[PDB]
Amino acid sequence: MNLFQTVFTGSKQALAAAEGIVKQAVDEKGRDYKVAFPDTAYSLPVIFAATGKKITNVGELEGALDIVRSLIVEEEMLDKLLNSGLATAVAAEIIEAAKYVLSDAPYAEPCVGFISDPIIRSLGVPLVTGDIPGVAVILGECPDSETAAKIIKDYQSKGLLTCLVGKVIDQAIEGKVKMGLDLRVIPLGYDVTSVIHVVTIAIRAALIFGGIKGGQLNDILKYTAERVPAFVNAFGPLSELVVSAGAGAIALGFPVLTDQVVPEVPTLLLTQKDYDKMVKTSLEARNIKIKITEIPIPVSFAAAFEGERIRKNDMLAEFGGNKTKAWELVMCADQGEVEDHKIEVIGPDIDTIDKAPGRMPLGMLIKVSGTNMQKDFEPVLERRLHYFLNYIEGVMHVGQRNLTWVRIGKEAFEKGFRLKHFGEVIYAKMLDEFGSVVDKCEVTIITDPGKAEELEGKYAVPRYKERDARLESLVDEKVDTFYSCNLCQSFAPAHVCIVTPERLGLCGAVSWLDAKATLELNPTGPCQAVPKEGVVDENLGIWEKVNETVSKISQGAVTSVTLYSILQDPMTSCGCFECITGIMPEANGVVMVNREFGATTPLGMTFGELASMTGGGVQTPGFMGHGRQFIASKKFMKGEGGLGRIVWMPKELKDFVAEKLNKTAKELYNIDNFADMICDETIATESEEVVKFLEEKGHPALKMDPIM
Amino acid sequence: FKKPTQKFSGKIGEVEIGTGEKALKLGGESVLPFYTFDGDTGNTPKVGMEILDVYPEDWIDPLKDIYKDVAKDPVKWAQFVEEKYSPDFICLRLISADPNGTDAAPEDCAKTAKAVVEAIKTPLVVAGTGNHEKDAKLFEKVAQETEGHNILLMSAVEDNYKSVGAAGVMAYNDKVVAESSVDINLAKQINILMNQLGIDNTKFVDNVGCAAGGYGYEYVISTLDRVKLAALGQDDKTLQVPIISPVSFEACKVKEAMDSEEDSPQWGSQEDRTVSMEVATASGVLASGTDAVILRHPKSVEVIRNFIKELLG
Ligand code: SF4
Ligand code: NI
Ligand code: NI
Repeated sequence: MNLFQTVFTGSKQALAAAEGIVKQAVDEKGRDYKVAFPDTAYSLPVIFAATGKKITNVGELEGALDIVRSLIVEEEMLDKLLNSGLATAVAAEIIEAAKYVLSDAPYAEPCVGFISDPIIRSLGVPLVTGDIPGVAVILGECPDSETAAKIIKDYQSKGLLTCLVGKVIDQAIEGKVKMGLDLRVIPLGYDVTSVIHVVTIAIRAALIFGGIKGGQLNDILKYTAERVPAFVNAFGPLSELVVSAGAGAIALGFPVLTDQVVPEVPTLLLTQKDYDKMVKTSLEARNIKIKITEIPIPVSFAAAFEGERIRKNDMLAEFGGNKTKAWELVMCADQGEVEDHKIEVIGPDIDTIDKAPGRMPLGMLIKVSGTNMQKDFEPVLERRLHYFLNYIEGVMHVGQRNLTWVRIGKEAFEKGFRLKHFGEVIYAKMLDEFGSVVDKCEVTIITDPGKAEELEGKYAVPRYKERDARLESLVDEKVDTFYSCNLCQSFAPAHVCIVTPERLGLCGAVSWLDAKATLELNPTGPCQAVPKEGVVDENLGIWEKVNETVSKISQGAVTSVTLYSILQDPMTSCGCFECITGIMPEANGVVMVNREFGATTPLGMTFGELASMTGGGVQTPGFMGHGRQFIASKKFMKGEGGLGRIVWMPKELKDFVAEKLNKTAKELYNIDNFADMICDETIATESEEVVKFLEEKGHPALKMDPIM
Repeated sequence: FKKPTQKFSGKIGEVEIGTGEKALKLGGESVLPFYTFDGDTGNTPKVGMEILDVYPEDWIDPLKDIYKDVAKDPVKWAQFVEEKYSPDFICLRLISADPNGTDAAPEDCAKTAKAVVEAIKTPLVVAGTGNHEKDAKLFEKVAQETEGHNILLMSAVEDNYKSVGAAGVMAYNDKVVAESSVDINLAKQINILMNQLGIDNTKFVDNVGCAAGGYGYEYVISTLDRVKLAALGQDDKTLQVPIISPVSFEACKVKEAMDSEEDSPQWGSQEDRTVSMEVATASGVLASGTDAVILRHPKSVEVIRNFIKELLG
């Protein structure tokens, strides 16, 4: 008997039991006798969800058997199997309803039977806020009472609401599990049909919290699959009826886990014989995550402790610096290589250096795995690691990559601080902040001189290569989505920053990679994806989608924009820009000036005067506020001739970008020393003087076509 | 000349607070506030009065003289305000719940709120404390005790929106105020989070922040202007929600309104400055796009109600 035939057989047995008990209700109470569940507004929830009909009398209960019959179509296709599972759920509900009709109180304590609506509203808020990570539906019998008690109390200690069906109720009592609604251990009943009482909890969750009307069965099934984190642990031998009821749980999107050999279906029906791993298997199968409130370190942990100073004579261990080699690395590895919450200290511990304050090598290798964790998010995780270590009292971390060094104070060590606590801080809050991209985190602290050098050359150094190559070699043509930031709209309402790999933010603190990770960590945050679809003009940077997404974010203030030009519909500026480039018509080029420069530009206006018109989120042709890195970009005024339009820069500014500016101008084929041709403040400050300087220098900007 | 034909494609949604014949409607306008000459102003802005669950110790002496024999018992206080001033709604601020002062368990405060809601006909707005952590527990118990009256839970910030929204709109069928900090993007963000959680625009109102005149007031004015223009001019579906701004919370705590004649003899009367401070603050936010204000002094309510009536009729 295959899976489909087992489910069909179980559904038929459920129908047979429903017909028999309905016949008893008709013979003893008549078709006019009332049918109801104690304290609910949804009548029989499963039938109300599936059909929208409320059943009030026994005669209608007998007419509900046709719903079960119409749900059993014996054709071996997945949809029929799910419908047959729902047939078992409807039949089980009819059996439970007839129980209340036949006997006034059909459940005796500890069994609670039906769960009233006020209880659902009572536990609904923890279900939405995640205070209840999931619902563990445990039915059947474990090999022994202690096995059941261990699994049940493991779920209870994790905050999950566990419901019990069958002999596990007695096994848990023998195992001394404290059962209650406040204790989140609810025994429903000894019969298999009592599992419908937790099914109606999920059904009414859709009815009450999802606001889905009765009869919208597909919407209700979609709701329970996405919103209700329920799963089934079926222990002991499974009859056909149990399997068909499990098909009902699968129909609601609840995966079924069992210790029995079954025809496994990936993500839906799974066999796990190891009772020591059943809880972890179920949490993974239902995507349930349990949060850790407390960092398990004796030393106090707070954001206030960063920025402290350890006395020069009250240090204990000084790892790294020019003294010894220390490094850090965050890796994106496969789930196989990362084991959750593994802290490894390789080499002598902090308790070994009892002598005067000394130095030891330090290697902090962090392995991170996740469903949607990629290599572009590694720098973001590694940047935050600096503040994670500084938040600990007596521990201060400064530096990145192999340029890091961490000093430990005496205060922490006397309170039992060890190198293992270093991995506890990272792991506990790596899962906290990066809770949507990090599934498992594995931290190894290396302090052996031999291994610290070896692991750097195979993990650290090669991965720093990829970071530098990715940042340098990424251009606008390769990427397919841009990003838009609107965090400066608090004072420039009409300002939208379009971030491309060759054009970062005006403030200079947001780049294409940073905005990519901001969107992933904070989907509703300031950075949103901008598709690069619809190309009106390639040279000027005009895109159909960019204009659409700029008029939406700016609330219609700016409708048409260009990315590679300063004359035709330029980008807006907020006021965080450090450098502003202004057009100089008499020189057939543009002038630049940085914020710190307090003198007068050849344009006749200082930085403050120019910032009063460029900023504020207004489109001013001819003037553009940008970052300090955008100067040496290949897209710096691509549509206005290119990089060679620069004719005047401050002396301090010219030196900073001289190496990068010269390299970029080399692609323009002119002599490498382009900065030598650029005039500076020292040479001249007036328009007529700088033009003469450009005439004698053979500056390329003069020979180009007229900019204006 | 040419009469300005300003056509807005958006329309603010309606939120109903309370039950019975005294229930009030917010929003519904498709034009700027008081622009009866441009089109349809949906619902007239409402004016509410503030009470406390404890005796008002920091209120001005003229206010203490009004609420002499009724301030001790919130149930008596709520009935006194309803029968004497007939406010559109009554705001019950749970001062006893804040951890910064006479911190009390959420069960105690919800019991006080239960008696008040069952002793008045007017819709009730239960204002929480400033603490985000306490408001999550406070509103869970309050919304449970006061079930079936459609109260308005206030100050549900991004931190506790999951807890307040679930225990509010979804569970016990109440209304929730989604509060942001004087920003359109932050206001737009919190509304999106409520919508994703399963709460559409008809079940929550917006609080874009409030301030007293002269104390960061232009920031509130700009935010109100921006959200109104985006909701109507740009047909932004995530901002088409009514706005409630508590004026008495901020306008009545300033030096210019609390100082008595002993402290500042030149400033004149204290009651006049307290009323004049709330009237100026409320009138300015009403003109900027606020659909409901909360006032403390009874005289401020009469002036604002006359102010609303004159402009609309
Ligand atoms: S300048 Fe920087 S912070 Fe401001 S909006 Fe642009 S990307 Fe965001
Ligand atoms: Ni900016
Ligand atoms: Ni700026």
